[PDB]
Amino acid sequence: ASKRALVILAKGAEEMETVIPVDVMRRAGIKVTVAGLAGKDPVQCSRDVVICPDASLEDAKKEGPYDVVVLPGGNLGAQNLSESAAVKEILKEQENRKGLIAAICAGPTALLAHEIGFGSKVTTHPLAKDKMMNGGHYTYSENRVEKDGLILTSRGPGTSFEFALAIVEALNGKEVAAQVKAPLVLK
Amino acid sequence: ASKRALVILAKGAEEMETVIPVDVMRRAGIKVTVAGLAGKDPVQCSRDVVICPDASLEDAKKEGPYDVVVLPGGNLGAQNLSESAAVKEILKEQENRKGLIAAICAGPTALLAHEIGFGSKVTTHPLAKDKMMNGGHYTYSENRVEKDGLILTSRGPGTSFEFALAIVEALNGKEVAAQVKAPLVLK
Amino acid sequence: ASKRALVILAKGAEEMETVIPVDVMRRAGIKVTVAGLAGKDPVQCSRDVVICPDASLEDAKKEGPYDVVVLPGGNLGAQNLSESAAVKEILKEQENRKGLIAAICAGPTALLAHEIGFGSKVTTHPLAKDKMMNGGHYTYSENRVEKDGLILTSRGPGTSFEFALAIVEALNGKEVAAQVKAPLVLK
Amino acid sequence: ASKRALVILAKGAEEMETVIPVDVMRRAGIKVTVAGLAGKDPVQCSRDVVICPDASLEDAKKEGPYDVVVLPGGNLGAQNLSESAAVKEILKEQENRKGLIAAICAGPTALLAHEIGFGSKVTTHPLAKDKMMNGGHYTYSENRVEKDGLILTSRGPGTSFEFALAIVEALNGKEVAAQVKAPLVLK
Amino acid sequence: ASKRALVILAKGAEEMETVIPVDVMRRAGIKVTVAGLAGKDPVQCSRDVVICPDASLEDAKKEGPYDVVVLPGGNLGAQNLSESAAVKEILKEQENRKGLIAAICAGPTALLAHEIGFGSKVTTHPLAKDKMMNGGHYTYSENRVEKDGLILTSRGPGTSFEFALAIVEALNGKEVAAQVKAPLVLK
Amino acid sequence: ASKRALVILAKGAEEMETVIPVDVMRRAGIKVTVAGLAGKDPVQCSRDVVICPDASLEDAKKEGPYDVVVLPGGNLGAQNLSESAAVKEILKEQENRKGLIAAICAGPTALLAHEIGFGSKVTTHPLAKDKMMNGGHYTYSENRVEKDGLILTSRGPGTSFEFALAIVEALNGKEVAAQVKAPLVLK
Amino acid sequence: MDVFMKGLSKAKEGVVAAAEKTKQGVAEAAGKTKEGVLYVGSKTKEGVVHGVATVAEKTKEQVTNVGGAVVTGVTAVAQKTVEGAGSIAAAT
Repeated sequence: ASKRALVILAKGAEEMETVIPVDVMRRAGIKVTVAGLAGKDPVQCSRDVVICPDASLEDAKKEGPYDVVVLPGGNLGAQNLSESAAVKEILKEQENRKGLIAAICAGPTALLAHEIGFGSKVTTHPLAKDKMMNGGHYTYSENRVEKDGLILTSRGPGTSFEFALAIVEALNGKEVAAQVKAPLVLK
Repeated sequence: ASKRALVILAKGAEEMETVIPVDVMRRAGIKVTVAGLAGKDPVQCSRDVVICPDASLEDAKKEGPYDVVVLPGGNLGAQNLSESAAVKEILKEQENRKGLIAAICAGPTALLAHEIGFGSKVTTHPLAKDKMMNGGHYTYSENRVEKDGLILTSRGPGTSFEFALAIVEALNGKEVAAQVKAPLVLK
Repeated sequence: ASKRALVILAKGAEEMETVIPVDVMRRAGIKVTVAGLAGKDPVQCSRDVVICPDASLEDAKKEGPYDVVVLPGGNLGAQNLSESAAVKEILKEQENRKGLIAAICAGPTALLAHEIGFGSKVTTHPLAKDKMMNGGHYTYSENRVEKDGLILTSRGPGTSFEFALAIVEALNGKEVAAQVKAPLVLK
Repeated sequence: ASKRALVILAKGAEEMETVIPVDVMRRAGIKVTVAGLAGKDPVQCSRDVVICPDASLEDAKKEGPYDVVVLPGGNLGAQNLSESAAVKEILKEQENRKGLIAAICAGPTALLAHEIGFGSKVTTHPLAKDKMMNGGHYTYSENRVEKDGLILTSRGPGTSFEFALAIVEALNGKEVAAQVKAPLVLK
Repeated sequence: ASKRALVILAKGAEEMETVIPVDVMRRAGIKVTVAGLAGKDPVQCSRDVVICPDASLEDAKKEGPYDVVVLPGGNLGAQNLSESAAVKEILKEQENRKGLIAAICAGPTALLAHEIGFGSKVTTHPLAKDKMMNGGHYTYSENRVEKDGLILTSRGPGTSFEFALAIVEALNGKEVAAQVKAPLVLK
Repeated sequence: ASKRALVILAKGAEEMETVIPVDVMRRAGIKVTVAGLAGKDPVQCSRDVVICPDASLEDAKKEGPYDVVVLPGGNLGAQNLSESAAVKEILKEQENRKGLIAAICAGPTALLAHEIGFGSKVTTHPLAKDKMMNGGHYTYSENRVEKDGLILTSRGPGTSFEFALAIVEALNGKEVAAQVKAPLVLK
Repeated sequence: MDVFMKGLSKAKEGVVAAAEKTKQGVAEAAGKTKEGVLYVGSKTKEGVVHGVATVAEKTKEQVTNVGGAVVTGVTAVAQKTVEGAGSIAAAT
């Protein structure tokens, strides 16, 4: 019985931080739903890669709960997540049910916006540290991937594979992660 | 005056090997056209990421020539490239005009199919070595990225960033590549 | 040329996943050879139904090529297919000549064992998903029948008719499949 | 102490209507004896699947009585059952001892031939209705599976699973049937 | 109550990219403050047109907030904006309060200098693309006017009217923009 | 030895019709004198842009003659030019020496006021046609730019670039105009 | 054709062409700062006595394929030093 992941895809999302986790997680046997924040419409990403979501967040939410909620980054992407009442509701409820929340690059800033996982050790893109640390509601980490309980964060496009494999490990265990990793030809 | 890249996107393409180069190249100030092999229709990739091309290859070809032609991998993706007469024409002409051809993972196998760059030092995914070396029309390399003249090859999803940055370096020079690399937080 | 099918029958094969496709395909006017993996000997199936093959795989191979190679499931059956060098050779060659390969239930796991059709969208028995997805060499599907290019997969005894009719449709076209289906009294 | 089933296997029997009930019943923990109508010899079925019986009907009869007697269909198969005095004796005695008799497709026509269960609600293959209704010794039913007392009938290859599971339910109860059904991946 | 615009006028500013937006915006009923970067002193522009600011940036800042902050271009003008700590503060705060920022020609390069609106789709003068794309902190656009959320950019003197009217549309709506446009005798 | 242009700047002048020609002409290597009609004092334009003239008209006149005399528009600006005896003298003398006179928008109305270039084909702002055609001393034109001998006219803010480039062509030739125009990014 | 104005017209396009090179240069190595005044777990003082001693991998392996291309300048020069030899029949 498969684990399930919700990836929330907003306009201006970093497409590498979206696609790498979706792909990697699918390789791990996770049932991934790519949910369009503002509906089923194709989503223009930060570098104009246009991705068609599997459904609207509206509809995806109804098929929940998910074993992980994944927030890709991108400055605008993260801003869009940060402004969404629907996202707030989903994260609050995920935190409540003791489900995993994973955010990369600027993605973690949406956690701050929705008052998620305060007190957690977190990392972000270097550029996003300022925003994330506004209010001192987290302790900051320089690790490529950071996991503090059910709050999993990572730094940027260049940490996307590590982030994704950390999610696999969290959901499916080390052995599965190792299996999936092998053919990726990581360094 | 921008350098220009054509990325040929076929059904069954590895979406990470597609998106990473497009994104990275766009960060470098390259004008990238994502061209759908069989038209303007959305393209279902190897792990069901659905990418909307900027145009059909038909139409993209008319706006050429391009400073690089990029072949993503994926088993089916590469098979589809290998079977296309249009792709053959494009690669022959690119080789002819002394333009760069870059192929990743299974992607290089399309080079073999269309009799492109015979005698070149190449790398591929380890899994694709057998197919690539059928006939001994190349010398094989274990390097993460291989560049032999105007034939640039790479190994897999895990080498995608390196592949993309090698293309940036080839088109735009070392300094640009380094600039683009910096915020990616690569290891 | 009637179309021709090779059904590879190993000890421990699920007899329903063997017999249903053979029968249904024969109803479609396909010339079916039931080939015993380890010879002409009667084959004891998973539930002790004993089936006499038409010939050894050795001999059947010599009368090829076949328009489809069919792998029945059953855990032990599939293990036996997975361990056979002869099967590996047949599947490699079938993939090469652009012939159809069809596998049901645990059957698809032999594809993994022999490195057949990597990158393909596949389904399996729910129980066999874990094994099939080991290494992330496929994308997994929940559809009762899955066809991605020349890789056709299905889920279990209860999908056998659908699997068989999908093979008929692939070989003989929609109209023939519909004809064959009608008197089967399916739901 | 296991429940026991006799499956009478005649030349020209529909192999799917034979194998599905044998397999399914064995999954239910029923002791199934596949009895060759004219001995222990391998039996050529309607679509040339060749099945080795467990024993002759002669010998199987001696190990009786059985909780169910199963008649597979197939036009010739059913004709062969219809002409057998041994079959008549077995059905008469089973009806007498208030044991279950189950017949699928053309199979029920043997009931008519041996004057078994007259006055019963029955189904058959659509094609066999006319022959079955000859004399008006039954009332006809369009249900996929029909059970009227100890006379259980069904329609065709496509109803074989339902027929078999109805037998399981009759012998072993609903809970067992549900257990057996689960891994069959029925729709 | 009027909408309000701050136009920051630095030595070496392109006078046409200053005057056109000020004029056009004033025609739209916007209250425009032309604020001298280094005080109330007359400002020598790129082509030696000398413009007297309405006040110092110091004083203008005190009368904020503004519905838009406008950065004219000119190489030296933009350099001067890029070097001002006061400008940094103003842009940071404008981005923060979800106010519009509009920059033309070389003007957008000040956005880069002060780390404003990273991840935004932007255009610039062709000549300024290199500088703007340093670090890949934006996606580049060839459109005459580009608006991505609260980041509005344009290309040069020849796009000034379009730029200005886009600001009018953003502040005052389409109908007002159309009214203002009509008597401009644009083609 | 550079060509020379006199731009007469009056209170209420349209600042876009002033600045665009001054800037564009300076880009063409023309020595432009911005002469304040009422002295060296800063001039408040139609939309409150305040421009400091290079000198008084008095002083500019002493450095004449000029290869072109340019009359910006603006309704009050043009009224002011129309009422000036000094302007009359300058235009009469320019017409006499067979020098170019260029007027934009309402600017041409000053030609009428001072009885300059009667019988010429002219354009004006649509709004100013009535005033200009009072007496039938011109033939009216709908062209964006009109040149009839040494009388060059244009229509409005939206034609300012075309007007200015027509002056450049008249003074400095086609090649110079093309050089200047290219980086203006006109439509 | 005129001895060096072949390369004094072709050089004019290492000036049309190679213009867009250091133009990037300036255009792009001026904001080190940006992420500067920021802290990144990519430099911890083994990415110095390591994170420096591995950017040899990509810079190392230019000159397998520029085996020829910094040596094809040791192709085309001393054949002007045989438009030296045939010339000291004449020069001297």
